[PDB]
Amino acid sequence: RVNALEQVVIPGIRAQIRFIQQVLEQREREDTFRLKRIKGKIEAREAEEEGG
Amino acid sequence: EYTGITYISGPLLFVENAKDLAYGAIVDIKDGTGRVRGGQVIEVSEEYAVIQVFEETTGLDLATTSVSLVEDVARLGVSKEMLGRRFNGIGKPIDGLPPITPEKRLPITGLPLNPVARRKPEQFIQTGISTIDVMNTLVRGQKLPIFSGSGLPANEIAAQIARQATVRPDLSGEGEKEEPFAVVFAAMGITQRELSYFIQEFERTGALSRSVLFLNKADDPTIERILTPRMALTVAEYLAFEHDYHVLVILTDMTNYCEALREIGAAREEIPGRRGYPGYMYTDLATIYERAGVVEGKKGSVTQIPILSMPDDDRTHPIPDLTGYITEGQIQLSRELHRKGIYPPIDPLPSLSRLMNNGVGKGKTREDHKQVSDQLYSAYANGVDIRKLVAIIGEDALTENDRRYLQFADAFERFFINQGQQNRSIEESLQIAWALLSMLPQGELKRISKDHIGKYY
Amino acid sequence: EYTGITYISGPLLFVENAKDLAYGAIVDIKDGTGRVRGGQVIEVSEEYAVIQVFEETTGLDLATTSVSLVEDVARLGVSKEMLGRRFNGIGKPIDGLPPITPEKRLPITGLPLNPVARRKPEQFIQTGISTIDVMNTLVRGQKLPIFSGSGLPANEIAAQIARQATVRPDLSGEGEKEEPFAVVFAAMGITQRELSYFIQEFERTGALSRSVLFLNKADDPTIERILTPRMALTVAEYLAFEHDYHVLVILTDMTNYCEALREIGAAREEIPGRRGYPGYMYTDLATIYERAGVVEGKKGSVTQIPILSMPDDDRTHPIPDLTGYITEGQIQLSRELHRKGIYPPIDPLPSLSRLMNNGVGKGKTREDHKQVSDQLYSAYANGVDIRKLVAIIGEDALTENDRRYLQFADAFERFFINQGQQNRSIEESLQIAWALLSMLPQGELKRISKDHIGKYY
Amino acid sequence: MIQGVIQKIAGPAVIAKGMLGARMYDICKVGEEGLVGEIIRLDGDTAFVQVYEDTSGLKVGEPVVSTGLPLAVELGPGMLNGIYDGIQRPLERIREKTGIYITRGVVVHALDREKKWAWTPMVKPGDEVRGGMVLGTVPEFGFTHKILVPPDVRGRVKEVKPAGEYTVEEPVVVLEDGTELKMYHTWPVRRARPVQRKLDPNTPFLTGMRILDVLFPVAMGGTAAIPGPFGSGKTVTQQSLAKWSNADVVVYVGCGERGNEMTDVLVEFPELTDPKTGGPLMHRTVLIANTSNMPVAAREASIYVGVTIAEYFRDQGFSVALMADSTSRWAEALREISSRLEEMPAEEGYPPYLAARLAAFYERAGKVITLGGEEGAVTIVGAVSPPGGDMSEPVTQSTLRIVGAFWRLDASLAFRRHFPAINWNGSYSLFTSALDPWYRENVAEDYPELRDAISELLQREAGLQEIVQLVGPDALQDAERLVIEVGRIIREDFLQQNAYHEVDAYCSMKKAYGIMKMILAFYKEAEAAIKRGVSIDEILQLPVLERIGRARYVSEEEFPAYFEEAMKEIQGAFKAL
Repeated sequence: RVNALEQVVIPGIRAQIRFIQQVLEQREREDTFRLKRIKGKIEAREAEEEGG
Repeated sequence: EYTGITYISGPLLFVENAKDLAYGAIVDIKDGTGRVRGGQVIEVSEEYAVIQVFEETTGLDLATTSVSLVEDVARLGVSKEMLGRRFNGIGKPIDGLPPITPEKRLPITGLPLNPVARRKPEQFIQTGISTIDVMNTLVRGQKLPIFSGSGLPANEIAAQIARQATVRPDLSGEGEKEEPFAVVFAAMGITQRELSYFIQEFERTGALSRSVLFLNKADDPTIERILTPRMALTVAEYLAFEHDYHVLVILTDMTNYCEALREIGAAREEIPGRRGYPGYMYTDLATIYERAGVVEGKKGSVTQIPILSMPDDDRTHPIPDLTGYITEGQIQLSRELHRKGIYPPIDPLPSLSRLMNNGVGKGKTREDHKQVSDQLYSAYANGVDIRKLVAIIGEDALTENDRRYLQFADAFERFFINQGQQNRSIEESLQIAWALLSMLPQGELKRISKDHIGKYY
Repeated sequence: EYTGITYISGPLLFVENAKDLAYGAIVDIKDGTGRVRGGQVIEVSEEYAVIQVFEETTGLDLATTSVSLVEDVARLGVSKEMLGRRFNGIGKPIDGLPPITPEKRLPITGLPLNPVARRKPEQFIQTGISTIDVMNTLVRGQKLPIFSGSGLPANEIAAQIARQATVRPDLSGEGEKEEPFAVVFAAMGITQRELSYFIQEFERTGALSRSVLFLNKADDPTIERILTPRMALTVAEYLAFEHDYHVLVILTDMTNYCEALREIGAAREEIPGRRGYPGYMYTDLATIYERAGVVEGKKGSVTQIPILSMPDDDRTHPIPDLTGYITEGQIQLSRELHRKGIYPPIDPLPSLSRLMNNGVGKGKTREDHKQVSDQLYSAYANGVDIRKLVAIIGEDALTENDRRYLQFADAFERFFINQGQQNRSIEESLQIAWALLSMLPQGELKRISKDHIGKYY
Repeated sequence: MIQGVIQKIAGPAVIAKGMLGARMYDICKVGEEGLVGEIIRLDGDTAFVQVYEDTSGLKVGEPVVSTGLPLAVELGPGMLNGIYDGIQRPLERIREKTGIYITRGVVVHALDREKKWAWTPMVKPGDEVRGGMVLGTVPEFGFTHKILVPPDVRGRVKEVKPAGEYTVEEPVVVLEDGTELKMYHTWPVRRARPVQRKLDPNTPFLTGMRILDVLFPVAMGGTAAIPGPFGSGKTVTQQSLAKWSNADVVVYVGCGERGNEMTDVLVEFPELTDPKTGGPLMHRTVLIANTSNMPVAAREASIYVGVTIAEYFRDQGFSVALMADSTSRWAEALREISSRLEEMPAEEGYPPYLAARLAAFYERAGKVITLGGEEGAVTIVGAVSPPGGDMSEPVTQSTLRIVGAFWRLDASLAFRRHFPAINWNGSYSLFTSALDPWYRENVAEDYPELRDAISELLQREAGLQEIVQLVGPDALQDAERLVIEVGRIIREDFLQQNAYHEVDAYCSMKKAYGIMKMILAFYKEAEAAIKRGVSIDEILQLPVLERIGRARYVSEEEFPAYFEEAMKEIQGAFKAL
């Protein structure tokens, strides 16, 4: 088990985390993408309110 | 000349009245100090044209700072004197040697030749390195992705075969009449040592007396990293096809290319889609190798050798991933060889080229190469497979079915792969490549026939 | 005092002609009924301004919305006249006693002092406990964090040792002339139930007769909540820092610190970087653990103590990361510990005051404490091994020497760590350690010197 | 000196018009009280300003005054022994003017003219100048500060004030084209101080720290990095570093550091035991330490500080050596700044900037030449130490991207109370490669061959301990143990160099060399003994070998004499079986 544990156990759960992670961190995609568009609106509204 | 400056952003900024200026052209801007720089002319909309900030987003101001249309598009000249010259960044002979005047001034972007006049590779890149030319090599006309690592033997490795590589026509067909191994080089986000390193590899072989030396400084204009690329390219185009010179140029640690290049769309509001990376990453990789290949009947044969380290060490990243499809094949070092003593520290896991098939085996080279191709493959592989469960049950819990594939993993190990700067030719390589299959019987193998197995057993 | 309000969101309110105002201000707003509420001064642009009503919102009208200018920056009145007063969130007279005598209306945020002045807090301090004074003490001005569980006996174990604490200069060679005892506690987002469990400890025994309260329930307004801490925080300064008294700042579940936060950016447009929270917490949060330390020349020193719970006890969150970055220590609580009945359920190595390792021993507290402090640490945990390995061999299935390292652990958590409400003097607390150490014959402890053990033991 | 008027006030960020054509990122002194700011993305007749300072109490249209001039450093002598902060503010000229607390929008020149310098006009009026060249010198503390002219300076000199007392402000000379010129100057952090040529990092750097340099060094002015938990007297290394270090110049940019932790250094720093001047090394030292909670970009400029500045002196042919503990947290600020801006924390939740300023951040190293043409040590050390003991993380796997040497410390190896507890299987330095040449060249032809040779320890140890860690001296033939037995001395005698004590603290190559040797010449025969017939658990009881453990502790001067006997002592201390 030591060995295995060490190449399937240990590495089995290692490799999991990466996949999660990278999806978890990028997950903040919506943060930037959603908010990016958000600024344009809040400001476009306040950007077109000073032009009308 | 137009002083249309009403908006200012770290990238480009609002510029009107320059709507009649060429689109995506080369423009220059004096910070209103005299300090001047370039950029591209993107989004030339009448609504408001925007310009490509090269560097130091600072200095620029709303008052002074005006633009100058110099050229409509990516362009610069290329004469023959460019042999063994050095033009770091954007291709400027900064070095110390007077920037000679280019024979012919043409654009750098350029687009791939016609997919119709693109010949198939026959010649074989013969290098004093078995490991390579054994499993997977090249026809001097196919690009293969080399993945190293941060602080990994990427220089030594790409170096080894650098000069220790030669061409053999005797078995191929063509002769030695028009073969100029002229190889420029482009520094893409190079570093201190890694830069000062390939320095001598030329001054020692003379490779510096027939090549151009594009560099990036790695701190020079961030955008520069995306400039020397398309520049470096066309470079070969002149001498490769025009002069029929096989001019082969291989850029360096293309990592800082993607690296920096990706940050572009950042404030550029490119809305990445991939892993934190630009939702159009592959989009650029287009002209990347889309310009490499071989031509029908034409003696010009250019082909870029992708050599760049991946992130930590995972190919999961698009850095190497996107590389897979684009580039033909995929070779790595698994950082396991060198970290242990294997040199060349290249691993057979992903190694396997896309143009290795057509132009090898028989005629081109030893007829039993094509046959022993795979033989080794299933042999070594299941070799380590074994060593795995070994520490899992005890070095002893196996039979003749394993005791043989086992030793197959050592022999192939530092025994074959490693060798150092050794200059193993295709002859010496394979000749003994069989001395490894001496133990394995003709029965345990079923990849090759029964004739070649008894040829050089 | 203007009117015409355009753009209203929840407890927010905009008003034109904001050139008389300035971000960092607050004034009381009156709708129609003329009801007196409030609102912070934000975005004082040309067009309009931004205000944040104290209350939730209901009570803003279109017709009237005049406002009584209170003062750009408001600050509660400071003074030594607050030895039992009581205030919530903002910190207003709810204890019944007369409005606190204002000495100086200092900004609730006087920012850090000259970093050159700051000295290393090393004045030993008791807390009426053994384990939390022996293996991990707390030095004056030392900002020590407390990783609690979001639903653990925190609320209790919090205020429990709160009062227990007692500064002892005597043992060092000084009196209580310049070293007074000042207890300041401030919570937030408290249940109506808990809001009542608190008020209890003070009334217990001479507790409130030397302290001031502050705690903005989570149901209360979210505005004072954030600043809530900064109030008595900035105020403790005038105590030990202005007069040279000795204060003790003790946070409480920063859950509020952030929940409340989210609103500020969620409205202010302050884009939340990582973990869906403001890309400038480190900074704003830093200013927190800064109100503790010591200056060259002043003996008066306030000791700082953070105390919060994670979302699911994840240290990957800001609530933990932040702290575990500026805080000089670590002290969590585990489900396990408490499940068996241990109270206070506080682990071993997982908890420890980073800078309480120098302000102890010779001169400070118990000379031999020097090595005594690192004894029970490596010695104790050593037993925690034969603690989960019963199912392996058994009780007598293990050697005597190492098996013995067992009985210790049990007599250690049940009696040594679980000390409930008890109050063990800094000296009554050190003895215990010895007592437990007797398990192993004088000669088995490799941590302390034979000199100290051959005596106290 | 570009002035202006405020238009809007959004908490920290600001906007103001009436200023058009100003550069990007400059002085930006908004607020009636001339506060701390930065010019950014402009718009029409106004631009964006980032105000870190408490943005409380700000009336639109305030004393909007910038210089449209980048935030740069105040060049010139003085700084040494001088106290400065995040940006470049003398935290001490502060304590003296604030008294106790920290006043905002305040300001004090890096070098008040109150300082009277006594240069020497080593030049002449009407001479040839070269982009910053020769100029004049000043009797600085222990070393004669070489005051040289900055760039763009090519032509004629006019009027030269001869010797005499003059402050850094006193325009000593002037050009026969206009302007003047003094002792100190002002240079932007964002830019490096070009010297001429970087040259070949051949000259080996003796940081004096055994494990450090004997194992893996850095020509001079290289670029290194290390882990370590947060704190753990991590400061130890970086401290002793300058003490021994073969650099006359000591930088140091503590950044975004834990309040009080940001200070322990500060109090213990003055306590220099300088081995050259024999006394307070404070003479050739620079301070900058910056608390965490410091101003927004405070911590962000911190670094830039020492580096930029290092260039000034370096450019003169000086051996600069910057470090700065708590660097790893440094990035903290970068996220904060780039956060509030349309930027998605790329790679691992953090601004994409990496090979960004970090990369170039190093290129200002190596064998710089000088304005006047000389060698200058510009060694960089990434005191980057994640406070959470991480292996893969931006900060880290990034640095690795580019460095030169890596000195990994292992939490365990230390947890044992081992000093140094630098974990090697996890350390590296590419310099050795090209430094090896000079190694035997100047030191001893056979010097390297020893180091690379003994290294086998790890080679035959890495996979030796592994299985044998639990089992131990048991089913082993005999030579089995001898392999890890030596490591023991090499790791408890040779490896460990308690940089704390004065004895083995200081050391030079040729010293450590004998050490490693004494264990070698005793090994080439030690294994030949158990292989010829001698006992294992016997050889190991010879007091002759114990004299080796101290070889490190031996004084660099008696080491030789201590070598003569000790060494030959083996040849005869072994002849008994």
